[PDB]
Amino acid sequence: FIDWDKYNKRYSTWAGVSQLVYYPENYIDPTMRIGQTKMMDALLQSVSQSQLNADTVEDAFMSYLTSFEQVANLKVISAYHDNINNDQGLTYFIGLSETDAGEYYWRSVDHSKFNDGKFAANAWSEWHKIDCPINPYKSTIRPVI
Amino acid sequence: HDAQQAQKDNRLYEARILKRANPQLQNAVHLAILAPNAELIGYNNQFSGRASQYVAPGTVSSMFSPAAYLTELYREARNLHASDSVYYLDTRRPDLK
Amino acid sequence: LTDISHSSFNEFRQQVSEHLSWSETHDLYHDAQQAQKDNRLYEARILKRANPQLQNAVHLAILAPNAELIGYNNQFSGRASQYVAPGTVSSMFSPAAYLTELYREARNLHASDSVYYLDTRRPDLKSMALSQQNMDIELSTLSLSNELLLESIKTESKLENYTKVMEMLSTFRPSGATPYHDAYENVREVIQLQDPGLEQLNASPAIAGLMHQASLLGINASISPELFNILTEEITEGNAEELYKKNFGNIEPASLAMPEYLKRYYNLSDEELSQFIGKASNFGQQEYSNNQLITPVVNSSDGTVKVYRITREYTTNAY
Amino acid sequence: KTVLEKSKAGAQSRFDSYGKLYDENINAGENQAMTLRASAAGLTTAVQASRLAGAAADLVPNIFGFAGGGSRWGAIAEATGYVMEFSANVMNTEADKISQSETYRRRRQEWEIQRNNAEAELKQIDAQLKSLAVRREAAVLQKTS
Amino acid sequence: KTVLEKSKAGAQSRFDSYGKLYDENINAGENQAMTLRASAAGLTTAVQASRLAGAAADLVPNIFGFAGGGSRWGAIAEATGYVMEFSANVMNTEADKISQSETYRRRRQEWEIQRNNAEAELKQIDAQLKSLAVRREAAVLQKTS
Amino acid sequence: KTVLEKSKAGAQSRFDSYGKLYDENINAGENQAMTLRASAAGLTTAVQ
Amino acid sequence: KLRIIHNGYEGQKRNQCNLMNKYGKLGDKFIVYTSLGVNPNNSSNKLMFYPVYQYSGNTSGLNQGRLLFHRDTTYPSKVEAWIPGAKRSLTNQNAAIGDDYATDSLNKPDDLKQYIFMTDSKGTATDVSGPVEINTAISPAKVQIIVKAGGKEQTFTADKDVSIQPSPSFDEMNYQFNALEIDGSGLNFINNSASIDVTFTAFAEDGRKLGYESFSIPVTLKVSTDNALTLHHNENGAQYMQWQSYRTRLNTLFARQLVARATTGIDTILSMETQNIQEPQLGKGFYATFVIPPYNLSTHGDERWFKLYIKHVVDNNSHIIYSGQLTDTNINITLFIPL
Amino acid sequence: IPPYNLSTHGDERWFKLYIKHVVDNNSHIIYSGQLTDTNINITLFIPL
Amino acid sequence: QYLLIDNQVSAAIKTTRIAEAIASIQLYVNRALENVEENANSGVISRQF
Amino acid sequence: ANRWLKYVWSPSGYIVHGQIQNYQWNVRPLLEDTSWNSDPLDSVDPDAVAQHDPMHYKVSTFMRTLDLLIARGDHAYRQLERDTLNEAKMWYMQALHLLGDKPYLPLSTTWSDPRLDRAADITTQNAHDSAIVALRQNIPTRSANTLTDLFLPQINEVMMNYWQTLAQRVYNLRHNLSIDGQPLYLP
Amino acid sequence: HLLGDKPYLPLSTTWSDPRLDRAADITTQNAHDSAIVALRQNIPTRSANTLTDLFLPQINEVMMNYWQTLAQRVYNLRHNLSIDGQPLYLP
Repeated sequence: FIDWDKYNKRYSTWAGVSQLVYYPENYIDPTMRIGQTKMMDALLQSVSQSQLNADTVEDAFMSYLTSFEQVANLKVISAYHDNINNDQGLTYFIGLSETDAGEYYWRSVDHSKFNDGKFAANAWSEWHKIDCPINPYKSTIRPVI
Repeated sequence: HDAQQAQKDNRLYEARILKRANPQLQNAVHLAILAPNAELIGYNNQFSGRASQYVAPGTVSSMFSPAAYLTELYREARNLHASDSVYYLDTRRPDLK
Repeated sequence: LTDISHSSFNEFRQQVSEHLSWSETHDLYHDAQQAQKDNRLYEARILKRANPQLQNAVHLAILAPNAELIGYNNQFSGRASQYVAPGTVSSMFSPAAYLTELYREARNLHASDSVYYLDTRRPDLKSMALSQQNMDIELSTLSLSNELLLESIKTESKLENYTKVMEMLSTFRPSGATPYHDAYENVREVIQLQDPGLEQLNASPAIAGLMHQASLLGINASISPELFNILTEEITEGNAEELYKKNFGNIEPASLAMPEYLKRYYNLSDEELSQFIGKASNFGQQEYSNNQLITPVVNSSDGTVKVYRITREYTTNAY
Repeated sequence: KTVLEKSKAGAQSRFDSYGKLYDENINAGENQAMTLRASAAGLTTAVQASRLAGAAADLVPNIFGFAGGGSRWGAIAEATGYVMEFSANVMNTEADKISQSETYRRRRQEWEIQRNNAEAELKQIDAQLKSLAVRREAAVLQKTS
Repeated sequence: KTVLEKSKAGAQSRFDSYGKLYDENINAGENQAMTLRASAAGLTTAVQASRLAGAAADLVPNIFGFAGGGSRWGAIAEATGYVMEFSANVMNTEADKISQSETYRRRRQEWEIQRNNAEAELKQIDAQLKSLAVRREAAVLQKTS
Repeated sequence: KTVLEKSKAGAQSRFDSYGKLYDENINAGENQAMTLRASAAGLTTAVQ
Repeated sequence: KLRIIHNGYEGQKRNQCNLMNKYGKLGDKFIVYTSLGVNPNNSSNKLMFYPVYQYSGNTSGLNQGRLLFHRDTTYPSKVEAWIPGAKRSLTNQNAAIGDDYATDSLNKPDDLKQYIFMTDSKGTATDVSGPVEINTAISPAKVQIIVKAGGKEQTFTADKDVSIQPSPSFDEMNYQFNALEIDGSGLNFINNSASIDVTFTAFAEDGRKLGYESFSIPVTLKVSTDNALTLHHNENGAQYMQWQSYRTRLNTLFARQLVARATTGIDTILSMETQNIQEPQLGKGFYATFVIPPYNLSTHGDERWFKLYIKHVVDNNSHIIYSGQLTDTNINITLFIPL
Repeated sequence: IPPYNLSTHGDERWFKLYIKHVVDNNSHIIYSGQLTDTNINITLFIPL
Repeated sequence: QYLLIDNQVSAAIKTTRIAEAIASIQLYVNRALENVEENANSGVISRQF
Repeated sequence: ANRWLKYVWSPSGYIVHGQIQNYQWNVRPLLEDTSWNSDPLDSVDPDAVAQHDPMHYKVSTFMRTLDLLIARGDHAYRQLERDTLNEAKMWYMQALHLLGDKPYLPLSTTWSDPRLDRAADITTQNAHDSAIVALRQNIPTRSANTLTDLFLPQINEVMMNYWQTLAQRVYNLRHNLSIDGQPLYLP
Repeated sequence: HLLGDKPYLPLSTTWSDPRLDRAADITTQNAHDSAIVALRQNIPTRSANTLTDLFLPQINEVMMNYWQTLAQRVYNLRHNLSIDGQPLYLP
């Protein structure tokens, strides 16, 4: 009855949700995704025109792969763990890009989703780009909640 | 919240057995979707060959049918009023049960 | 570097597996691939200079080197002097050239021992003439398919011609779509073409009074003369052993009585079979459908299957 | 009959004209215009590297001797602001690319409807020449009457 | 009857075509174009923070020693001017977003009218085939007369 | 008569549709777009 | 590190190797039936049983042999495997979903080397034939590395060159060899490069090979006799790269001299005289015209190829500067000869 | 991991792997899984 | 799927004889590259064609 | 579009330097079924369910391949000449042997037609939940009356429509019809 | 007159109508490849049965269409037709 007005009130919305555990592929869009990064959104825009040549598509892929390389080579500088003790809560990381006048990124991991000696893959957030003019000395930079 | 987690894990376990046993998938040999047979045996011993009995859409037997929706709806709504009350669903409509 | 290039590298690695190493196999292979490209460029260069479309346009100044053109035509019997128009079967760009390229590569996909071997499943392909008529004139796909089935049935049954094949299919009982009396279907359709609706035969009652009405059933409905002998014959419980073997041959009765065998044998739909047998599934239960039930009841002692047919009619309100 | 044959030739002209527009939907010119819009929106990673490199070079001092310094302290904040203002131009450029290709898609869908109108109309005039041929046969039988 | 059946099939083609355009009113492409316009106009708070941070950093002196100073005294006024000039670009970007979505709304309203024209026309041809069926029955009765 | 009544209903649909577009001539959206253009051009005294 | 896996090729051999992994240990003897066909009379499906007969004995200690099988059906049923040759039948009333077995009452596996008819009595019939007896044990003396590095090949074997033997498994057996010393003297360097071809292979006890896997270690040699590539900006404007005795022009001075041609229009830019604009020579040297005699079978042999070489510019070795074919006329060849 | 055996593993099929005497002498789980009818190969990095 | 020619086609469908042989082998290669009919030669599939 | 689907799944396999490869799926966590979402039912996300069970990414890629093959076949169909209708059928027949045969569903099931009181019974629901938590922990080795009245799984209707649309296309090719079912021959 | 005269193609060729087995023979293909590598290196100075069954070169169809379109245009000029072939005179 919490899910009444959205899902259970009508047979159509009920059958849509009940099937979604069994047949998600009826509802999966290769274009849209929840949790989709900004890299994939920029990729989708780069191929959102009518005339898609093989060379147009290849150049959109190498632009994607350039921005892929940038978040893949982030160097973790420092971190902060939000709870008073290490087992619960979130740890917030700070990453640095490989540029001079470097760029800073942050991401989090949830220690509650650590299970059987391993973080689950959904414990991690995306790297989020920090838009602030940051220029630390000897990487003396720390996050804090 | 442990019972809520166990209910999600029961749904994921039951769905995983029933989606591997879909006859639409077992005839397409290229998918290489290997149905684990140890769970499928123990499931059909408890539920009397339920995972071997698939129905077409529009069949009343389906878990996605309007009768399944009616069953889900009647089970939840019959407790909204007390049995003493005049607004009790089996009192106002004895034919539904 | 000969004959390597049209093999894959895996084929060439298997043949030179014992002799040479991988790297020695790798070096010979990419040299044979380069020699195959240089053979194509050399052959094309001779044939494009010798194009008669170019030699009459004098302004292009495309000088054909005659020393290669002589040696090419001595090897290939004046090939470079014989140009064809588009649409000619002789062309290297024709569908027959595509068919030749396709058949040469695809005939080796399965081993010659296999049942999927291309010359085993289609013996007519290797013998077919690459002529202009086989490329141009159109015929029915169905007639070419019936011709292919008749060749295999003639070869299997060891019969003289196609009309003896139609003789045995007029008599053949153990299939689902047979007895097929071919001359009968020719008769019963011409009557349906010449007399649509059978009105002339019913406006002349003396002529229709000659033929019995069981044979007038054979005009509108497809009742071949052997199918008449199937429907009319009497089934006792004495002759039912022998008369089963005449109608079904070597099919086991337990193998035939199951619903999925009947669905393929008589080519029935899933709905059409339930009109006869009913809703019968591969579990313990079995139900009425169309107010009838058909259940095989196995005698536990003898092992004899005994088939019951129970028919229900409600003499009162079925609701 | 002459009246309908002019109607037949008029509908045949439209059917050929809109069929030609539909089949050749995007010109060589209209394809070059989308390519320029795509190239103008691909500069955002080269502008960003150029603008971050200038921020890193303006943070070192350029006055030496008995007076020192000259570092532009707001160089990273100025560079971040230029990249954001340029990213707004790229998003308008990218949206104008997508809007232009969608305009050409809807234009083609108009041409498809206009072709199917002319195709249905010359099927109608063909059936109307059949009807006139039967009227003429009745007028010949009325003459021999 | 053959003439009206070609008219019936022509009106049915338009009714299906404009009904398809109406139901699927905004493409995946046209949706991406509005999203880019919305993203380009969401930068105004990040540009402002970047430009105020640069003004605060250019007010401190950067020349030291026997000569001092180097504060850009007009740094706040320059930063305020850049934010206002950028706000004018955002208001044009935001207005182009709204004007584009209103263009697609009016386009859909045209398609609704064009669908209702074809729907009323194939109701008209259906009634005109009823009228022809009665004319044919009168011509059969004139034959048996 | 049935033929003309379908023609009557088709012309009545257009008369209602274009009459609705005419009476409600400028949307709430189209009014917001003009307001933004007017606000973008009012900055010239503050920039100066 | 050599790895042996026992999974079949996908299809019938994958199902027949899953039975061997489930119901058997490595070192058991089996009968794998390679020919599995749908019986056209007794079947309504295109499905098959996938049988393997497991011998009693060797590693999985069984008192009696058993016919392992796999079925694709899901309904409960019996599985009768009737041997027409021995006129007996192995059966399993209420076989499990997926895979199960039918034990052999009389342990006589010679009766299983012929045609077997496996039936479901419910539409699945299989003509089981082509029996292959296999022995799944693996001697370490037949797990071997073959290294072809040049002249003579070297064979290293797991019995002598592996410290810890892997446990027997159908899943994965990893043979980590020690440091194997390969003599590389004898590698033939073609274009300064050779290859050490390493082949992993293995054999079972019955002699069937378990497969192979081939690797190649590329070895490239650094020559010390050559000079480095060098760049030259000559005084006449030419820029060139000096490779061993060759000089490859890097720039052009065409646009320097195009300005005079371009002062009077596109007609003069796109003319033939503009395309005869000359480019300076590459350093010290000279041009020489070599007139080649026509082809003569008496003095040139049967082949028409000719080559021109240069010597005693930078090193006393020879380098090709022209290659061509002989013709019936003279050939004029103008070459720049570096000095 | 050996295959499941009711004699030596009990009625439950779960198994767990623990590590000890890396940073502290307490135990920490590094793997958790179910026993199967075949062997299970588990490759783990063991910190030191 | 076996005889590479369709027997359920109605009699109004025309082909030429070379075009039918092309469609037969094009059907056969698409069965064989997909491993729908088992035990195709791995060496022939690896060819450039 | 075909070569980009083959970057995930080539149904014909992969050839790397003249040898066909062993794998079929070009993405490694689809071969090794690698779950990367431990909590798929926190929210109603179809992608989150497929990250938990990546077989749905297989069925997604499989359906895009069928969508490609039907689209190539429909595009060849509408070019209504003779040789392109043979091309239309080979794209349709190629989609059919990827599907395999249409699955047969037995009509007699354990479904009786229960009362709504019996099907919505709270004891039937609690027995169904206690049975699954028993199977999920492998602890055990009234029952047959309660769990009979459960609803049955159904096949995917979207996956079913591929067989229905391909059977109709081939039907229109085998007769002389167009892709809409209109006769090409004139009466 | 830039094209010149349309080239004459002799209709009787060396093309018999071979079997598909004979035209797609692997010995015919290997002899064709060994003959070209012989000509490409000028080394030499069964044969006539194998290399007869090769397919023949064809002329460029696009180049052929220029003669066909020019012959039709001049035909429409020499008669009183338009560029589509419609009569300019009224009947």
